Amino acid sequence: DPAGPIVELDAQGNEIYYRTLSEQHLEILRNNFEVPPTSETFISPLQSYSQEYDGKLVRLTASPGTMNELSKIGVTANSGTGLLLPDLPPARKGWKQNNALFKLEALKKPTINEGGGVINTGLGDGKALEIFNKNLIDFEVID
Amino acid sequence: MKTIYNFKQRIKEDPEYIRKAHELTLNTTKPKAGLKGTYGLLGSKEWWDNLENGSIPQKEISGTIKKVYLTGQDNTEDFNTIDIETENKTLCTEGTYTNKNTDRKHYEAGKKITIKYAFDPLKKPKPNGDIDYSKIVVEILISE
Repeated sequence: DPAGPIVELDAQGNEIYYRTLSEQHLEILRNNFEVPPTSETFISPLQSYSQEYDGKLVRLTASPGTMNELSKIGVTANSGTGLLLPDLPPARKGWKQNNALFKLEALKKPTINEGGGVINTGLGDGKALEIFNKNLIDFEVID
Repeated sequence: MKTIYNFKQRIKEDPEYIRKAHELTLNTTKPKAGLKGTYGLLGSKEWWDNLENGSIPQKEISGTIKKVYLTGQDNTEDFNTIDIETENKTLCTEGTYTNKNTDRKHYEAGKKITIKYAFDPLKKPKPNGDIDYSKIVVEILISE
């Protein structure tokens, strides 16, 4: 029932993610083709999640296998994620430098997956962010 | 009006942002990413020459800071964006850019604001084939 780490693909198979960003971070995205770091740097497989935030909503296109590469270095934030992904080690301190943070959020939210919840992916500012930025293919500002 | 942000200082204090912009522009193998370099490499001498003579699209806005709030996800600081009521009483939203040496805390509602803009073409066109621009803040001035 919980919406998994990836749900949507291109007509060509690229993996699709979402994030609502600041103006400063959006300037870098146009001019550096990078997602700038900030805390967990969460990406979402569902637009309904990130659309709930103020800022510039962007549809991010990633190379096929991106989610798989992050999962290899993945850790679970809380127990709700630790239950759906029992095969992942628990989140330490310092995951932002080496790991991808998976977190279940927005349960009981009618707009998002009929209240079923969504597993977002934290890229931190280290390897997970590098994996995603290296595989980044395209972005699209939705208004 | 005092300069709270200047792109010239951004160029020298954030050279990593500049290098990657030029490398992304000159990278012939990634034709959908980054700035085109139509009016010169970002921040180059040609760029300011084209900014000066007005061949790169520019706009200038003056008004009052109406809201100091927070946009985006996973942000640590207190505010990163401002809404501006111009004299045509149009709404403008912009990030609260500051330099390393300028203080972010001077952004307060009711303080007066001036923002000078440049618009640099991106490689990727709009769906209908039109030229799409990266909005580049050149200078932000504020009253006290």
